Amino acid sequence: PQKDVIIKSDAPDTLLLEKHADYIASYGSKKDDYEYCMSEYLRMSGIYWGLTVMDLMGQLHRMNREEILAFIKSCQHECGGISASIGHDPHLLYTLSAVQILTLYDSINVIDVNKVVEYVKGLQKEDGSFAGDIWGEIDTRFSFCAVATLALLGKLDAINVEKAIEFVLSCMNFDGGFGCRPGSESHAGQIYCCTGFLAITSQLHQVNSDLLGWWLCERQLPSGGLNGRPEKLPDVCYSWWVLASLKIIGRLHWIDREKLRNFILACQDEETGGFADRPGDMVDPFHTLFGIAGLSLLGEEQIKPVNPVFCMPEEVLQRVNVQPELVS
Amino acid sequence: EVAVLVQRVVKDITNAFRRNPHIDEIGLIPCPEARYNRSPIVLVENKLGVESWCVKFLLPYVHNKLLLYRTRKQWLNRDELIDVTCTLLLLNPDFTTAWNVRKELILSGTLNPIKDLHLGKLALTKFPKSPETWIHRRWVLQQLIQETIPTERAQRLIQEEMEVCGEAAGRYPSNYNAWSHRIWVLQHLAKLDVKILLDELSSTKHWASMHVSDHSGFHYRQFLLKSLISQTVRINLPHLLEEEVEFSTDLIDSYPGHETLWCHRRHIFYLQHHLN
Amino acid sequence: MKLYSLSVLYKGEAKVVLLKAAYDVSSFSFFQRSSVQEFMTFTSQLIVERSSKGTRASVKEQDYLCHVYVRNDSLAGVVIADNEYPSRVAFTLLEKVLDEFSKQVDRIDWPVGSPATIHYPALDGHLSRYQNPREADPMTKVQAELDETKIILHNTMESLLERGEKLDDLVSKSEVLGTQSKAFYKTARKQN
Ligand SMILES: [Zn+2]
Repeated sequence: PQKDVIIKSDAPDTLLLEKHADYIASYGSKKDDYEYCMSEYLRMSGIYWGLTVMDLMGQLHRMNREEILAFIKSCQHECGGISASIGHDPHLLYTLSAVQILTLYDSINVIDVNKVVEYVKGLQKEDGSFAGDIWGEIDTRFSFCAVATLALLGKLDAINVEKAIEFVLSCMNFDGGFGCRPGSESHAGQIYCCTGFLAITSQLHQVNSDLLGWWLCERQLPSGGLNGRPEKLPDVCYSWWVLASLKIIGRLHWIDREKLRNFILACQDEETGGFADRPGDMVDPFHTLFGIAGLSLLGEEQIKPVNPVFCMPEEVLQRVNVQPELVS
Repeated sequence: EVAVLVQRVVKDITNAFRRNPHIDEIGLIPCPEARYNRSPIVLVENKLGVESWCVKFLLPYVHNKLLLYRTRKQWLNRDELIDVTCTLLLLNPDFTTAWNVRKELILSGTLNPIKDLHLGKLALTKFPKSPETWIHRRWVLQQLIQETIPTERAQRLIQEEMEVCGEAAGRYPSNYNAWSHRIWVLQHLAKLDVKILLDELSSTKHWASMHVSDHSGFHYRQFLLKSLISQTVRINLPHLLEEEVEFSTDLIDSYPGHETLWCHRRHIFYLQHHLN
Repeated sequence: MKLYSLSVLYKGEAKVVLLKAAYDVSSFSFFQRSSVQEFMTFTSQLIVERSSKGTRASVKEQDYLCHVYVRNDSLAGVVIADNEYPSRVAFTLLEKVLDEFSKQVDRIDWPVGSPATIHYPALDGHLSRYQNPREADPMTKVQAELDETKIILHNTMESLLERGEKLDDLVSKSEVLGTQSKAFYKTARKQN
């Protein structure tokens, strides 16, 4: 037997858009101090998942706008970077999550734009790599988070773009995939970052769309779902990262869209709402975004067109004039 | 009186290391309600356990008291810091700030860097995939350098990492973060030493035989062979490739239906074709 | 490549009776060993309870891979392993046990068997002997028998269950599982 999930006959096969909006709106309402403290280290991203999935369904107005904007403002530190929450240390992951939220509400000037760019600059090394924070953790995610943030600020050339691309291309392995560091194992998540990186910096021509697309397509299991790496169970989050990468490299038509669609829909919850990783498990705002964004790429008309690089509504990125060219 | 309970436990945990230095792992037991006059932490032999009713009240307290130290709302003692960061990371190793606080204490000459390697080692037994623990450990290891053969004290440190990477890979199927850190050690701490690279091949030959469907483990195999080529221009490199391609074929004939074994074979084939 | 459980069970007309079992809970974390060992016994009963006399099935869910051989007579046998462990190799070990078990214990002691009454210390040994399939006795007389026998597959534990039976109700109403185990099952599934 091969490692894969089995979609049941009574599994959800229709989009429950209403019960998804009600789930996100009711999430966080429960005064659970434990779950809050346990996930406060990524709250800035937690709101990003929550808001983006609501704006895709055209229900962004149901969220408290002012409270979030006041939260982000008090999250920016003296060094420019934005932490995950109040009291935490600044990081690229939450700096990007902050900007993405401020872009949805078109309130980018709540936070000093200049000091943010200056924070991203100081994280770039001599080779072209980027660190997560001032402690110097090297990863290709941070290379993506860097150029993604600066692209939403209109100041991409602020960093050494020439060397930044030089580092990412050095992380490419034999199978065409990318990893954390030069020599690391290929991972669908890191590919999503590197393909998104080379899209913003306009270097998709130096990517083997056939070989890399081949690696991504081999991640599709008989259930229709996608996984991050060989011999891994299918996951909705992985289903988005692999799908979005294909759309970037221009090889989206290779995978079975109908089977993957039925996989994502099967991960729904007919009682509570939201998306889980696999049919049967507990749902969360994290997978709820990638479940909705996944169906949007497959052409779900009830969901706004989503950008494969920034994971944001296309109408939002059309406003700020940032839409990187994708492979035809 | 609820704040009094928490101060007792963080002492019971701190003194638990006074009880036994080498603690194996930290777990969690389902105690729906508190037992009378019994500390929520229970250690039997090497193992350390925490009752379920404890986590509801302990975690949000220690979490809050660390944010106050970060926002200058409440000053915590030097020893109080290493005690609140200790109990926080045994419940949530993904807390970046909690690690960063320890990063400051270590760099200020307050905290011993080895104590974090012993703390993280316990954090990898309950949270073997938690990246922040691996992220922090990389920072500590690189800090332990600069206060062509690596020092003997470093050789003991490298082999120490090989043990915690193996056990973390044995608690979670194909632990990417565990194998990626194991590779990171060979790149910086070992400097791709041809000696250690060969010894690690034989150590992982048994694991691959007992753990297929683990591309992260088999990628470590690929990384070893690649580094052996970058060093040469001793042991015959094609001879090693001859043995590996047969070792992979043996596992496929034995256990069919694993794409990792097939992906591994292609990766080995590519190394053979690119020597001419 | 590990074997989590290996139990020999009897199935009467009332309920399935435990005869002799061997557990290797060294892979799991320290404080879950007391719980998940009872689940491998709780499942073992349910698996035999549904299995008809003279068949052979295998239910696959998550990390568990319960293999079962309900022979023509009353007794049975359940072995639980990884998704990594071979399917039919688990039956080679399973058939060999049921044969050497009937030569030790008479048919009189079977319907009223018990883990403390049945003398058969070969389970704790063979569970550790047959951990790695590379070291296993090749019985061609039963291996040629396993090939011409297709095995029934079950996608979940609810595949065996009725149309109105929920597994959550069988856990809270089990006399085999403990209160610690009942609280563990509710914590395990509602988390992930
Ligand atoms: Zn997931």
